[PDB]
Amino acid sequence: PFITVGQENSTSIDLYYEDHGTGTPVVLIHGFPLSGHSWERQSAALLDAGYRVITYDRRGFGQSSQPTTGYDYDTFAADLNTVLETLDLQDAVLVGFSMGTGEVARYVSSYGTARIAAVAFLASLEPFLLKTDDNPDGAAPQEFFDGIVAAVKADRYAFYTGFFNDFYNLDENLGTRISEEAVRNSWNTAASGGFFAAAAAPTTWYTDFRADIPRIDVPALILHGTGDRTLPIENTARVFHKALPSAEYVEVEGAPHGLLWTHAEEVNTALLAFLAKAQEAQKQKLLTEVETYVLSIIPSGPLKAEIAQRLEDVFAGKNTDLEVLMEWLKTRPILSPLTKGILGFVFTLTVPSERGLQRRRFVQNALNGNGDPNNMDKAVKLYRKLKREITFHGAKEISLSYSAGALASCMGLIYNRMGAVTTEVAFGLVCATCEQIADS
Amino acid sequence: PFITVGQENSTSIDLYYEDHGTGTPVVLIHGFPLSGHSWERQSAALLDAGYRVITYDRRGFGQSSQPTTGYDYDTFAADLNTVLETLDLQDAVLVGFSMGTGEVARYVSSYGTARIAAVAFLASLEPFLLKTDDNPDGAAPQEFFDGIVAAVKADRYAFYTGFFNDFYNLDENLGTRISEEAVRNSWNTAASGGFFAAAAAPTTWYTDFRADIPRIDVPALILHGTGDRTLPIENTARVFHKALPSAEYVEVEGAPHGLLWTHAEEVNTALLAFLAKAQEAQKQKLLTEVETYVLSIIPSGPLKAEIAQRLEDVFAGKNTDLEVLMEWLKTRPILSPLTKGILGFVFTLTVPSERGLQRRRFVQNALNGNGDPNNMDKAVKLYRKLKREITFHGAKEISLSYSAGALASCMGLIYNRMGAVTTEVAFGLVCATCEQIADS
Amino acid sequence: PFITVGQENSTSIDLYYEDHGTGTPVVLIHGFPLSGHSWERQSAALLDAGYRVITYDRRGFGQSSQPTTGYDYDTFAADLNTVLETLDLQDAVLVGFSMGTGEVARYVSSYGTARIAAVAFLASLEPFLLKTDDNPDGAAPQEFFDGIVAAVKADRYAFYTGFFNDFYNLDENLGTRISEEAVRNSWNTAASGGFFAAAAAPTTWYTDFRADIPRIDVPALILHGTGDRTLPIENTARVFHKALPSAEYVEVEGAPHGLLWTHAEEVNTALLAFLAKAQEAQKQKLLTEVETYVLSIIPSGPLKAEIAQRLEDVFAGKNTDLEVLMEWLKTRPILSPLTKGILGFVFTLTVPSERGLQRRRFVQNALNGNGDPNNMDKAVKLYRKLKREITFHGAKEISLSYSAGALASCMGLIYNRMGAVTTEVAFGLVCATCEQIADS
Amino acid sequence: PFITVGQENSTSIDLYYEDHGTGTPVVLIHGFPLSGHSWERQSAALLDAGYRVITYDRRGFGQSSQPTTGYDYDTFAADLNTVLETLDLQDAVLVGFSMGTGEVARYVSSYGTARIAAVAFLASLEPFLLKTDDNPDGAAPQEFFDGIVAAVKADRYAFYTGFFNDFYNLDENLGTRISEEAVRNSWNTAASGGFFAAAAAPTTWYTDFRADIPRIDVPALILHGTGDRTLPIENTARVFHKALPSAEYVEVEGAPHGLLWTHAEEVNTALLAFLAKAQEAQKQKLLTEVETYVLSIIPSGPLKAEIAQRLEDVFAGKNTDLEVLMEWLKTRPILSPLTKGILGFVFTLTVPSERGLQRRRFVQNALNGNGDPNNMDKAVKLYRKLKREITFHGAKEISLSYSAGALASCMGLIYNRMGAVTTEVAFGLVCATCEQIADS
Repeated sequence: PFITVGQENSTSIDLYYEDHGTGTPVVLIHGFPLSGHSWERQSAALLDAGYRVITYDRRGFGQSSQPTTGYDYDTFAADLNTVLETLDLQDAVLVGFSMGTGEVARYVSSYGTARIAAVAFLASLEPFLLKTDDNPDGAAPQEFFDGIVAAVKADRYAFYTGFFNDFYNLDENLGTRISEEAVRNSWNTAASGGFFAAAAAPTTWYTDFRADIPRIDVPALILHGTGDRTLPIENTARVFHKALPSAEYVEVEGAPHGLLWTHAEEVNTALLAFLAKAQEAQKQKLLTEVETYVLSIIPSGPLKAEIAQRLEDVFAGKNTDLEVLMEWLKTRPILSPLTKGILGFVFTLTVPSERGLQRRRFVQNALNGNGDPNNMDKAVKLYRKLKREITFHGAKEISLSYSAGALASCMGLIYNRMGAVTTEVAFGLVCATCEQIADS
Repeated sequence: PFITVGQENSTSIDLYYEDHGTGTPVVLIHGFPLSGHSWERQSAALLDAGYRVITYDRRGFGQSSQPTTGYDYDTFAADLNTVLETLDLQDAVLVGFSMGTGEVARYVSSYGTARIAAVAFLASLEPFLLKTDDNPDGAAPQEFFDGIVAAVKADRYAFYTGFFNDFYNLDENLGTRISEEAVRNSWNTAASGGFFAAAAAPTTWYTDFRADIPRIDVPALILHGTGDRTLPIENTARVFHKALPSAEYVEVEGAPHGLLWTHAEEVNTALLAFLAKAQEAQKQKLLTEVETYVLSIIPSGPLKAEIAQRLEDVFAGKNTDLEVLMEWLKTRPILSPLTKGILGFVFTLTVPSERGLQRRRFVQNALNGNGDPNNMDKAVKLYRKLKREITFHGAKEISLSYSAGALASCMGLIYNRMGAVTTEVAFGLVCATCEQIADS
Repeated sequence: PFITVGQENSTSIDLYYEDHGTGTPVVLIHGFPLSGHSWERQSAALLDAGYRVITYDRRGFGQSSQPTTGYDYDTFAADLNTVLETLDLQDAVLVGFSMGTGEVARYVSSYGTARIAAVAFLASLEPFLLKTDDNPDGAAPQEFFDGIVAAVKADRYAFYTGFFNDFYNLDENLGTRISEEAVRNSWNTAASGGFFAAAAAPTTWYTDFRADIPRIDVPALILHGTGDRTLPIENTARVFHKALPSAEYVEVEGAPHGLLWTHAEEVNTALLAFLAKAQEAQKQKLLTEVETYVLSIIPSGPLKAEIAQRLEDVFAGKNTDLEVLMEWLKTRPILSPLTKGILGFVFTLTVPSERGLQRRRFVQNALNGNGDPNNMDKAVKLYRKLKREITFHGAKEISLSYSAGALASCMGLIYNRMGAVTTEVAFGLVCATCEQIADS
Repeated sequence: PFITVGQENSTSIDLYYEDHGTGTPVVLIHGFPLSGHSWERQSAALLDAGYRVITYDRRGFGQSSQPTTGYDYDTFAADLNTVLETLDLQDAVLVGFSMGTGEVARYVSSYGTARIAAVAFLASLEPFLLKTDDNPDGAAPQEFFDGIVAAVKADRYAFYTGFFNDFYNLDENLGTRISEEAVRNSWNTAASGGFFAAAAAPTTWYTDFRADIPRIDVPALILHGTGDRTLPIENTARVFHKALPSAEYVEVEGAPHGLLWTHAEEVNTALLAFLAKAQEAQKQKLLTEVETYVLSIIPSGPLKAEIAQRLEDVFAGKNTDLEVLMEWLKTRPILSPLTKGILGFVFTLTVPSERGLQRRRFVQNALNGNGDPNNMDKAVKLYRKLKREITFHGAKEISLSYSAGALASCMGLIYNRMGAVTTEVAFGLVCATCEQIADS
């Protein structure tokens, strides 16, 4: 897949991207001289964990175009911006590794956090690697960077191997943390990046990111390997945390620069922990909106009290015996059969485990649109549109344009697995139904 | 409800009819001076037994028009003909009581048995009640009938009560077999028939039905009350059986003329027994056609042998554990998931008892039309048409005009109870599907 | 008269109904095993009282069709729905007696109260007939109900007799409140209902309506006979009133189940009271609504206060000299010409007596849409639609879709009697106009 | 080149494919973890042999997109379907290697063989990979398969190395059959497939295809290496051939899994043999079909026998002097002018060499549709449709919808080279004509 970010000469600039999974969007920004593919260990864990995963290759790397222009953090941040806006990502998590942490700071700083839920910095450049009279801490003098440039220009090919020696602590980590062949692929990935980008990248490393830091307004994670040869933990990791006290700080004991590949297990653990805090927070707000809509159709009373606890407890994660819950609903005197079907649907959808329970006749009968062909016809039409929706509100908005009979029939269609939509879109459907019924 | 059979003066002649239930059509032809309503005991048992029940009131009686014309068995038979043809009854059972047995003989005799599966004669007129030199047996001389006519013309109202005394053996049966109030209603029903019809009916009683008898080509039942004052068993019941040896003969020990109301339990028993022989015979032919279609999609082999026994055993009525059957199908190596869904559907439909088993996920998934909205759209369209069908072939014919995806989706729709059709129509749907698949 | 509600085999299902009188529509829903004719004592008082009276026979009873299907409250509710929609009843009063009270709760609960002004429950089933471990209230265990079914099978005819005495407390009430002849007619009516219907009705009695009750937003009346054997007052009457405290309650001291025929005087009094009170209750609220809209276009001041004081007085019924009122408006410095036209219109419409006065020149000139043909064209179009609406809000909603010029012209059209609409539809028209003008 | 098969989040899924050569279409479906490029030894022989060659990369491999969805044989079958339908392949040969043999069985089983002439299975998965109590045949228990998955997670890179040796029997085959460089390329190809794809592929290996096998109606080839570690020949190879006895079987003595690159000579021989044999097999059957249609219009006689003897001889390949044949036809007393035109056309079409002869005047005159513009108009319309059909029956079916005049004119159009269609489509045209004429 490609996203066009600009034009050079007669040929556009295209950034290779792959997007995976469903759920809260997590964008991974790779390090030098690798590509989106370097995050495979991170990607597999995020997919299992239930998160949308977006990866892209920075201009000059992996499968993106190889212009001879735009090697700067402003351009790189603008490249990121185009990706975000192209995909209309909201409530996204931005995770940068090495060079990628420069993108995360600069984007947040310049563009703001409206689409952004949280950020994570792994093996960070921050704050400022250039060692200057104004700031003593920065790791190396300018002469040192000038050094690398010269080395890459002399030989990209030997140079990648040299970076690998530094990058992975191969004397320490070979044959242990990772196989050599896996390492060999990384050289192949680097050899595959543009010749111009290879020599121009090292000049972006000593960008001063100190100004950007005060901007971050969203929860952050800082993660560094204490055995980091490439980016000394003290110069950046020690310093950055002091600049952003609030963000949780994790140190990976004796991890080299290449923690994710060498130390993917430690990285995933640390990252998923930090992400879980931001994920569960908006997960609850998803549950809460659903609950008000669901409660709106129930008559006020003690039963409405019992139901609310069930909505809240399963929502909070207490795995309940759906079989027990369903029998209770089924036998409740107060509820209308329609109401019981809606609740029946909600519970099976939200309960942690269905425990292989067969669908319930009381629900199938309640959500069948009176077996009316016109209701069913419209329900099938709605379903088609819902398959294209990805948010709760978009789903709820389109659903409200349908009659209650058609909405109930659509719910039965999903309930019975004759069709499938994402969870949040299903919530929007049942909420539009509740809204229509309550309004009656 | 009315069916127009003719014209008198400026006003048409309309026969009041009510049709009930679903299944093999059973037409009940009442006796004098009552209406279709007199068969309530017969009707309730036939409805529970699962038979379509058609009743109508003979011209001049109950709620039909009261012309001053057409009191003959040719007209009455032609009236019956119009009803049969109006409703397009096929494989019908004709049951006549008293006067109604004249309709059954004359219709069969003149029109043939193409729409007719079996006949039943209760408290029959047959063969010939007129006592003549040519036939000694006939119960009374002409002078006797002439008698009744004269009596009805003098007083319809007293006369009905007199008929009731004879009709029910009230000295024997009052306060025992039936309450007086129920008897009182019968007088009300009679008082409600036309004045002209009341006096003209008795003249049709000594119609010679001997010629008609040789025509009957369908299984018959003859049932008579040995305490029949109104139609002496020997003159008609004894004689008729000799004329039609083949038909089963049942004698209701000490039952009066009004066996059905007085003796509804004995009547129902006897009638349902005779009907069961004719019902089960075409019931099997319904199962057999379904089986060939179902078998046509299974690969030839030992499995196809195991499946056939299941089709045949459940079809023959051996209540099988559907849960056991379904698990077996589910775990069968040979069957395609589609094939297993079709069989899954067939078995749940034909098994005597489902034993409150939840619908199966393997079947729901197999019959979901790939969750495709166009398949579902067409399936809903087919369903609408199928709701209007009442036969296996009509259903199968319309179904074959739909694609396999739409047919499978329609089956899932019925399977999941999102819609409902009659059993034979559902068989036509699954058979059209098998036919389409086999042809592929 | 008949209204078709469905199809049974080859026949339709038709409900016999009667339309009488003019005025606010009152629909009477009879009890078992009687028909719309059983309300004759109530119907006569209502006609005298000036209320349109709609009666119908439930399927299986009196002169309606006698299918062998549809005997459930959902079916009963839907049958009622068809009647309401067929006749386009708005601001209707629904009165149910015994079984009929199940229809009232069901119709209100499922379909809402848009066509409904008030409900009345006489000798009510609710909330629950059944006696279960969950509920103290229920009158009897299931087995007795099953037995009543059983009694019908043995004797519909004979059964009616025992049922009538309990229904009327004949030992207490014969020869005083109720004549033998009156009772005889009731038996005849019952004997005339469908045989299938009589045995299927008793199964609908223990339907659970408790969930249903919370639904109603329209003033209700609960009326029960303290001597009612058929539906024990305390078991149902005490229970229902507790479930719906707001609705007015009347206990008829020592009245049996069959109270209205025996106790027609008490019934009429209670019913006519409830109707007159609920009517004036909605008239006053309706009047208040009109005043805010009318006042919204007037400038704050003494004149506005006068309109406020004057409106309120005529609204409260103080017959004012319209001639004096009109001259005052006409000569008001504060009043806009359009306001005088609007106020002029309002006053002539609401004043008790116009005293044969004349349409004001200013109103004629103020409400002429500037004599513009397009305004007049749209006003005629609006008028057509308004003739179809009996509700203040329906009228106001459709009116707001028209321009002010067209609305003013429409008002002139009504003012000048070139067209006619109900009063509350005329109020909606003048209110839409005020709303449009105020918004400008 | 790419073919889009679906959508994943914001991106489409594109399958990289290659189209080469001309002639009968042969589609090659690669094995894990390689790409369409792995068939290079086979592709070259086929091009020399004169067969169009279609290769594509399964999603997640070589140059196709790398979604995180769709890795199941139903998905694989549907991906293949899109390719076939996109290119409008007819009379195609499907050749699968390892994983690719799952596609061949799945496509044939679900979609049928309408576009398919023959199938070939090399180093096949089928019937069942899994070892279960039900089946002796399965190679391994589930846990080992789960473990292989586990290996991929630990090292995709390092994993490929061990896998390659088993795949190629490198201890046996290195430096002889297979070069180190060739092996290195294979590792590079695998390292290039999607990270998600590598771990998800092994789960599709134990798919059960036994039910699937019964489906095929098209000649098959089964080819296995007796030294194949990856897919034990006896466990799968012995089992599959027993399941499909009719299909030709070849065992490659001591060939590993990776046989074609090592054993390209044996592979080419076997494949080119199967292709040439299956082609002549369908040519002969096709030839026989043409003869019955052609003979159907001739009068019984010596001339008919000559057409029968002559047709058969040219059909069998005896190159006859068309000039001599044409003069004979031309001068035949028995032959109709139309028959000479039809036979004339058939002979020039089927004779091995036309020897630069000329279109017959009689054929030109016999096949001119009487020079009628409407015939010619329809013939041009038919021609357009025929250009789209590569199948004798598809051509014959569409042709039969045209009148004889139009059909004869169309034949003249082709005869005269004013238009061109395939040979088997031309046969369908002349056969539809014969059918129409014979029916007259």
